[PDB]
Amino acid sequence: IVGGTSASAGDFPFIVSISRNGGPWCGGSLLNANTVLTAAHCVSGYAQSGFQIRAGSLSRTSGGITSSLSSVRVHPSYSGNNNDLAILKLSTSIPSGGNIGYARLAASGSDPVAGSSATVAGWGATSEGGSSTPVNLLKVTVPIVSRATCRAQYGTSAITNQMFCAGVSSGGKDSCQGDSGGPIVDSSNTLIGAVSWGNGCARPNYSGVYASVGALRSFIDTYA
Repeated sequence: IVGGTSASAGDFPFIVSISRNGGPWCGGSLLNANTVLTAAHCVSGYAQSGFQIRAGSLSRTSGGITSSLSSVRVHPSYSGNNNDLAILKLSTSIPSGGNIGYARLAASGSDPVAGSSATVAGWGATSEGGSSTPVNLLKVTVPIVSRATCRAQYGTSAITNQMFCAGVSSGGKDSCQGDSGGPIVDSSNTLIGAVSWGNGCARPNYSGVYASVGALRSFIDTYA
């Protein structure tokens, strides 16, 4: 997260950190005791044994409850940047309570409205290009950017109806490498997306692009 602030205990109770080969990799959202939602690009094409999830901690290295993966399912139309969600099943179930909870999902057919406030969180780099990643969770609030404006930035075909955008036109606030797969919520604290892609991080005139839960909700419900 670029331009963020420290998360407090009990913020994002459903967030998980996802390590790969023992090192930082991405974020995700705990949907229920044995299921995590993340970005497809975080898991597609990699050995599932490399991954570990941690829930219930501000730290990505220590604390909370961990699990390995039992299975990985990517959206059946996932390709590159499009339809960038995956369902992970956990080898060890994680109960709610304390600083762990489960996400509430945006409805099928919903689409975040331009200009509304969203909050994104993760353990990714704090500088575009940074050499170390924070141990403790960061968060930042950014407005939704209309799909039309985002298409003017990236190209018409590049932004699909299963993506939405968020950021500030002058830059300075965004998700960044290592935040992929982690949550973006709306002003009701409903999970409306996962960190997906963008041109750099926090650049002027290049919004962050998020996989839309509302658009992909049928897939989520099938497998959650």
